[PDB]
Amino acid sequence: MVTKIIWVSNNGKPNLKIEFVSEEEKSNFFKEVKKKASELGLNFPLVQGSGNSLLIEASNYPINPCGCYISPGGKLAINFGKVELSHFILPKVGVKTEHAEIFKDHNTIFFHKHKLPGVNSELTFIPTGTPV
Ligand SMILES: Nc1ncnc2c1ncn2[C@@H]1O[C@@H]2COP(=O)(O)O[C@H]2[C@H]1O
Repeated sequence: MVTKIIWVSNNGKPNLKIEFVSEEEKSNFFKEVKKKASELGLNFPLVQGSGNSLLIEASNYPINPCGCYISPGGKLAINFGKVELSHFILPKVGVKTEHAEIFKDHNTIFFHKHKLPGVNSELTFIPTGTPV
């Protein structure tokens, strides 16, 4: 699974750092998402972070709408270019209504301030049904 995501800042630009339980899940996620993106004719800025992490870089609007931006309310927002890439990525990340504003035919999600308030804020996913 995706174990954790982070709002980071890099060269004064918002990123989403995505962490994976392992290097193999990271690599596969990288190849699958990139492929789905290019099939949809999108250049989605997902790049290598580390052994077990990737980054979604900032959007370059209006030229390249794909990537992270700060919305006028100060939320981290991620434009996925097309509704189909959103549909593809979100479940694999585990991102849901409790995490973000996600809209029917929209291509952009908005993280709740009470969930990711600012730079270096973290959301950790822990597997459901696990001993507690
Ligand atoms: N900096 C940006 N990066 C990516 N998309 C943006 C940016 N600014 C505006 N948009 C898009 O324009 C849309 C206008 O409506 P929304 O605020 O719902 O969502 C917005 C994003 O999809």
